[PDB]
Amino acid sequence: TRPANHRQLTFEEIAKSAKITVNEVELLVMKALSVGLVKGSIDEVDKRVHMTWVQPRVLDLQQIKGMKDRLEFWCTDVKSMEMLVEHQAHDILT
Amino acid sequence: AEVKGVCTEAGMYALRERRVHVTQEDFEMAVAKVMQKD
Amino acid sequence: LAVQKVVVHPLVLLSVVDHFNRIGKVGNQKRVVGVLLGSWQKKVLDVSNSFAVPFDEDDKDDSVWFLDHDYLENMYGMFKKVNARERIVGWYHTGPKLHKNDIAINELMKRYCPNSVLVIIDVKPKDLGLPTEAYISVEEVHDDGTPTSKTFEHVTSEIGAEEAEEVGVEHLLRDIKDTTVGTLSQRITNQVHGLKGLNSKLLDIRSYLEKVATGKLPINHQIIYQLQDVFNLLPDVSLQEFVKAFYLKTNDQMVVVYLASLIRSVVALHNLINNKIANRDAEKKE
Amino acid sequence: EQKMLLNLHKKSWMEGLTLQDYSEHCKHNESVVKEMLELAKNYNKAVEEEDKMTPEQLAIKNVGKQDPKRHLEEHVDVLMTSNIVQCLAAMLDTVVFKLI
Amino acid sequence: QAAELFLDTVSTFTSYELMDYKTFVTYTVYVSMIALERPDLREKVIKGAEILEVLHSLPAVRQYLFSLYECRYSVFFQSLAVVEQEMKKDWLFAPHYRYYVREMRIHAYSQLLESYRSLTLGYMAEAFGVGVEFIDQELSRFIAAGRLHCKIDKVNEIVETNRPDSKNWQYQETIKKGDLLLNRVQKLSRVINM
Amino acid sequence: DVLPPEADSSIMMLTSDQKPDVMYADIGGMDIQKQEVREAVELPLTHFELYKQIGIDPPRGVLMYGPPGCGKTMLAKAVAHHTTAAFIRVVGSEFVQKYLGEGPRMVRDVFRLAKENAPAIIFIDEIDAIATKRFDAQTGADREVQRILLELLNQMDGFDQNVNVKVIMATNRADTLDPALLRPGRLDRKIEFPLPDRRQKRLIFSTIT
Amino acid sequence: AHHTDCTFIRVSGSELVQKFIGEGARMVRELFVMAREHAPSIIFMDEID
Amino acid sequence: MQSGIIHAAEEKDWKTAYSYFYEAFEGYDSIDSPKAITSLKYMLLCKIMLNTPEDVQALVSGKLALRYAGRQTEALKCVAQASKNRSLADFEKALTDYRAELRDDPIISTHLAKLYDNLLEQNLIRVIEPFSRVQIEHISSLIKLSKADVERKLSQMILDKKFHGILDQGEGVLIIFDEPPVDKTYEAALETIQNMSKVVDSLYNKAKKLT
Amino acid sequence: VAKAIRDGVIEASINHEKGYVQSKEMIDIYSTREPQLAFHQRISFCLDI
Amino acid sequence: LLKLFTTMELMRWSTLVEDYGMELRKGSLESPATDVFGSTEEGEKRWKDLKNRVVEHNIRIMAKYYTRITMKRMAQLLDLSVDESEAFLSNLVVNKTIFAKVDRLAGIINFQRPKDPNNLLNDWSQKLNSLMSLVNKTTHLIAKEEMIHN
Ligand SMILES: Nc1ncnc2c1ncn2[C@@H]1O[C@H](COP(=O)(O)OP(=O)(O)OP(=O)(O)O)[C@@H](O)[C@H]1O
Ligand SMILES: [Mg+2]
Repeated sequence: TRPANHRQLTFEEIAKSAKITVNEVELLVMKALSVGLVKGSIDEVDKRVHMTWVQPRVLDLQQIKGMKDRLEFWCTDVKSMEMLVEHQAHDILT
Repeated sequence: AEVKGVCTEAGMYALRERRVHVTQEDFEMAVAKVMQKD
Repeated sequence: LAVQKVVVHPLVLLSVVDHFNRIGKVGNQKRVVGVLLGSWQKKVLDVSNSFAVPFDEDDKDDSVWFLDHDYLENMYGMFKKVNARERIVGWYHTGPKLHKNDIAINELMKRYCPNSVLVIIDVKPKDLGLPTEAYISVEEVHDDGTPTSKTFEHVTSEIGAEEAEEVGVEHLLRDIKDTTVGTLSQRITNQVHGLKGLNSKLLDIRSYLEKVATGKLPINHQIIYQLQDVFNLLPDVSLQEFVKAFYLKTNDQMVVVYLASLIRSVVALHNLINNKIANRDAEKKE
Repeated sequence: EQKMLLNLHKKSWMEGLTLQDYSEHCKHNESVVKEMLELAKNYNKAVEEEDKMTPEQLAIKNVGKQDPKRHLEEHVDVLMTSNIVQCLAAMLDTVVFKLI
Repeated sequence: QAAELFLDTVSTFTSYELMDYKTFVTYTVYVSMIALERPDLREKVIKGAEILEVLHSLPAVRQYLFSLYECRYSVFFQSLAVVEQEMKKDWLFAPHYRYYVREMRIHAYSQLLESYRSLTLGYMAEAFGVGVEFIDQELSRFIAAGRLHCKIDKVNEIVETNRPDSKNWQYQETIKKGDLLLNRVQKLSRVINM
Repeated sequence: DVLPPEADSSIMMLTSDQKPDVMYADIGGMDIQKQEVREAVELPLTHFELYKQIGIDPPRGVLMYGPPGCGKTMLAKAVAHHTTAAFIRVVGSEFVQKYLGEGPRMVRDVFRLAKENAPAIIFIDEIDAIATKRFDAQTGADREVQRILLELLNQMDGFDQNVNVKVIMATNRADTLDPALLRPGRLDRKIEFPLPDRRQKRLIFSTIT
Repeated sequence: AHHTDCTFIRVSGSELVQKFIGEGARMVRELFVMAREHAPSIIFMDEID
Repeated sequence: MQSGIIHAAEEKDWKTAYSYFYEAFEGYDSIDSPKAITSLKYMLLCKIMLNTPEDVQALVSGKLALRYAGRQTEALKCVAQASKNRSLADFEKALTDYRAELRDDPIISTHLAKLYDNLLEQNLIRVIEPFSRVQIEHISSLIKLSKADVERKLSQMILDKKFHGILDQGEGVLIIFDEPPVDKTYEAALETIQNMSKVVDSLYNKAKKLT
Repeated sequence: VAKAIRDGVIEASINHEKGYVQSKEMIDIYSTREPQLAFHQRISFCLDI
Repeated sequence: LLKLFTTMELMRWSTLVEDYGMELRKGSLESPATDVFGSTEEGEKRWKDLKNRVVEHNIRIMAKYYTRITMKRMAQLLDLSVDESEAFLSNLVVNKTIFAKVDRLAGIINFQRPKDPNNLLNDWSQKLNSLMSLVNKTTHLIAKEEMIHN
C-alpha cells in the first residue's frame, strides 16, 4: 500500500496491523524475508523495517489505469530528455 | 686488479647482509677473502 | 535456456530480402519462409546462411499452411555438400510480427533441429530496432492450473559478420557510412538511440495497458507481475546518500576531465609553437 | 539493402544508456592518470632534447623510441571520451529512471 | 626533499667544505622534524644510530627533537625558541626562520590534537606552558589558515577536533596548482600571439 | 608490418612441465658454486635495486667451467627449477644451421625473447660450439660460427643495465674459449666447478645415498 | 690513447676479428692500412704469457 | 652463533640475525652438537621479533628440527602461538610455564621487553577491532591492564598512526574510525600537473628563445 | 554578524539571550556541486585555449 | 534437525534442546543415539560446539536481515548474556567471519559496511540494467499477448 518513498514500516505499525506483540514483529519479518515474499532489512535500533520489494500481486483495472498513468509520466520524461539531448548536441550528432 | 676486486667483494659482502652502505668490516672481510683465501 | 544469443550475418539478411522481393514480384503475398543454417559456439548461435523453401498459407485460416519439407531436406543436402559445418539451426520468416501458426511451423522444423530458432526478419527498414527478432520454443508451465502449452521465448539477437562478409558490407556501405564522426559523438548518438528505444518500448507498454484498460485485451496477470517489478526497480535519485555519492563521483570524473583538458591545451600550445617556428624558418630561408 | 546492412554493428538501445562499472571506471582513470604522470615527466625531456636536435633527426631519432606527446594525446583523448560519456549517461539516467 | 637527501647522506657525509658534520646533523634533524611523519621520524631520526651518536654531543638539538617526539610540549616550545634564534643567524635558514618555526608550532598543536576528541583551552595552555589567550590566538590563526582540523568553543573554551577527508585537501591543492599552471599557459599563449 | 617481439622465435622458453626435477638439496656440496651463481644470477634478478644502491655492477653473464661431471648442468637445472624468472635452455651446437644466417637470427631471437620476458635466464650449454678462438675464413662452417659468435657478443653488448636478463654459459674446455667472450659486460663471472674435495665428496655421498 | 686523442688499437692476434682487419690476413702489417686511416694511432698488444 | 647474538643485541634488523642463527644451527646440527638446540631457540626468537610467528611452527616441523623437539622448542612454539593469537595473557602464561627456558636465557630475556610491547600493541588492536566506539574501561578489563596505561598506549598508537581513532577523555571512550584510503587518482593528477608545469616552462624557454 | 549571516558570508546563528554566535557545522565540500562548477569553469577555459 | 540448519531463519538454542537433545544425547530404545553427543568428555565438547554452531548460524541470519541490532536484543536472540554474545561476536569479527561494528557505548551492532560511492552507484546501475531487461521482456510478452488475442 505504501509508496516506494515511504516503505519504512515502524514496528508499531506492523504490530498493530498484524495483531501481534512488538517483540514478535521482527520474527514475522524474518519469515517474510526467508520465504521470499518481501525484500529489505530490519533496523531494530530504530524499530523500523526498510522494505524495498514486494511480491507482485493481481491488480484491478483501476490499478492498471493508474500504472498506465505512471507510464504516461515516464514517457513524457523520456521524450523530454531525448529532445533535450538531441537539441543540445545537434551539431555533433551523427 | 686485486685492489679493485677487493672493492667489489666488499660491496658483495655489504649485499650479503642486505645493507646499502659498505662498511669497514666489509672491506676487511673482502681483503681476507681476496688475499688469504685466494 | 539452450540459446543465449543469436548472431545473424549480413548474408542472411540479404538472402532474406532477396527471397522476399523475388517472391513478392508475383504481387500477391504476405510473408516468405526459409531455413537458417549456422554453427554452434558455446551457447551462442551463429546463423550464417539461409535458403528459401516453398511455403504458402491461407489468409483467413491459420491451420491451413503448406511447407515443402522434402525441398528443405534436398537443399539441406546440397548446402551441406558445399559447407559441412553449417547445419540447420532454425528458420525465418519476413512477417512483421509473429503468427498463430508459427508454433506449428517450429514443431515441423524441430525434427531437423531439436532446438530450432525462429528468426523473424522484418524486411521493412525499421528506424530503431534490429531487423531480426529471435525466438525459441519453450514449454510454458503456468501456475494458474492451465495446461502446459508451447510458447516463443525471446532471445537477444545481434548482427555480426565474418571478416570477408564485413569487408563486403563495408564495400557496399562505403559511401553511405560516415566514419568521420569521432568516438565521443558515436557514444552520444548511442545514448540518443537508447533514449529513443526506451521511449518506444515504454510507449508499447503504455499502448498495451491502454488496450487492457478499455477491455480490448484481457488482463494477462503475468505482464502486470513484470510491470510491478519494473516500477519497483525505479530508483530514488532524491536520496541524500545517492545524491552525495553522485556528486562525489561526478567531481572525481571532472578532475580527470580537467587534467586531460589541461594537458590537451599545453600540447596544443606546443603544436602552435612548432607551427610558428616552421613558418618563420620557411620565410627566413626564402 | 543498404539500410538492412546498416544494422551491422548497430549497438542495442540498452547499452546506449548502460553505465560502465564505477569500480573499473575509477581503476581505469587512476591507471591512465598514473601513466600520464610518467608521460609528462618524459615529455619535458623530449621538449628539451628536440630544442637542441638537428632537423635530420626529427623523425629518424623518433624511430624505435616512444613519443611522449603522442601517448599523452592518446591518453587524454581516451580519458576525455570515457569520463564525458560516463557523466552524460549517468545524468541522463538520473532523469529517465526516477521514482517520482 | 632536503630531509630526504640529508637522511640519505647522514651515514655517508664527507662534504666538510660545506659544513661540519655536527652542523649537518643539526640541519638534518631540523628539516626532519618539519618534513617527516611521526613513524618516519621514529624510524629514521629517533632510532637512527648515526644521528643519536652525533646528538650525544648536541644536548640542545636532542632535547628539541625528543621533546616533540615525547610530547613534552613546553620543553618543545622552549627548544623551538632557541632553534628559531639559531635559524635567524643561519644564512641558509634566514629567509625561512619565520616560516619553519610557525610550521613547527602547527605540528605541535596538531600532534596534541591528533589523539584527542576535544581538549580544554586550559589543558593546551598548561601543556605548552603558555597563557590561555596565547593558545586561543594561535589556534584561531592556524584554524583560519586551514592548517589545524579543529574548532574552538570559546564559550566553554573547548577545542573540538575535526576529521576532514583527504579528498577536500587534494581538491583544494588541485584547484590551486591547476590555476597556477593555467596562468602559465595563458601567459605563454599571450607571449606567443605577439 | 611490425611483429610482436615475443613472436618469431624458433627457441621457446621453458614451460612448467619442462622444468627439471633437480632441487638445490638434490645437489650435494657445492655451496661456493651455489652462492656464486645465486649472487650473480638469481639475486640480481630480484634485488637489482639493491645492487644499484650499493654500487655493484651486476654481471651480465656467468661462465661455469670445470672438469666434466662436476655439477654444471645440474646446477643449471636446479636454477631453472627454483627460479621465478623465465628460463631459456639452449645448446651451443643448436645454433649452427645449414641455412646461412639462421644461426645469428636464432641467437638474436633468443636474446629478444629473453628481453621481452624479463626477468629471464639464458643458459647455453656446451658454449664451445660457437665460442672457439680459431676461425678459418675459407670454410663455411667457421664463417657461420664466427657470425654466430659476433652476434652473441653484440647481443650481450646491447644489453644495458636496465634489461633484467642474465646469461649462463657452461663448458668443460674453457681453455679453448675465445677471450672476447670473457670481456667485461659479456661474462664477468667465471665460476669454476672443480673436482670435489674430501668434504665435498662426503657431502655428495650423503646426499646421493 | 684517450687523452691525446690517439686511436687505440688492441692487437690480440685473435682470428675472430680478422675479418675486420682484412680478408687477406697473411701478414699482421695488413692492420697498418686501418691504423694509417686513424692516425694518430696507438697499436697495443698485451702478452698474456 | 656469536654473530647472530651480537646482531640481535644491537637491535638491528632481525632478518640478518635469523640468517646467522640459521647457518649456526645448520653447522651445529651437521656435527651433532649439544648447542644446536640453543641456536635453534634464537632461530625461532627472530621469527617472533620479525612479526611472523606463523613460520616458527613450520621451522619446528622440519626434519632437522624434529631431532630437537623438546622443552625449548615447545617454549618458543608456545610463545609463537601467543604472538599469533595476539594474546598478552597467553604471553604471560608462556613466560610462567616456561620461565626456565625463556626468562633465564639471557638472549631471550633481553628481548622479552620488546616482545611484550609488540604483543601489547597487537592485543590492543585485536581488542579494539570489533568496536567503533568503546569504553576505555572495557578495553582495560579485556586486556587486564590499568585504565591509565591503556589510555596512554592508545594515545601513543594513535599518534603513531597504528590505527585510526580518537580518545574522548570526558567520557573515557575510544572512537575508532573507518578511514577511507587516499585517492591515488588525485595524487597522480597533482604530480602530473607539476610535471606539465615543468613542460610549460620548457615551452617557455623554447618560445622566448626562438621568437 | 546578523548582516553577515543574512548575506551568506558565514553560515551561523545568533543566540541573543545567551549572547553568542554558533557557527554551522562545515558541510562536505567535495560531496556538493561546487567542485563540479569550479572544474567546469577551468575545463571550459582549457578547451577555449 | 538438518532442515533447521538449512532454513534461513533464526533458531533458538532452548527450543533446539527441548525438541532434540533427548533424541541426540540420550536417544531412544527404538532409535539408538550416536556417540556424537554422548555423556563422555568428547560428547560434552561436541555439544558445546553444537551450541556454538547454533549461535553462529543465528548471527549469520541476523547479519543477512538486520542492518542494526541492539546488543540486548542480540543477546536475547542468542540465548546468551550480553557479555557472552559480545565476546562471541568479537571472536567472529576478528576472524573475519562476519562484519559487525559494536558501538558499545550505545549498545548497537552495525552489520552494514560503509557504502563506497562505487558500491552505491553500482547498485544504482544494476537496478537500471535489470529495469531495462525487464522492460524488454515485458515488451516481448506484450507482443505474444497481441499475437494470441488479435
Ligand atoms: N655435487 C653433486 N652432488 C650430487 N651429484 C652430483 C654432484 N655433482 C655432480 N653430480 C652428478 O653429476 C651427474 C651429471 O653431471 P653434470 O651434468 O652435472 O656435469 P657437468 O659439469 O655438466 O658435465 P659435462 O662437463 O660433461 O657437461 C648427475 O647424475 C649428478 O648426480
Ligand atoms: Mg653438462
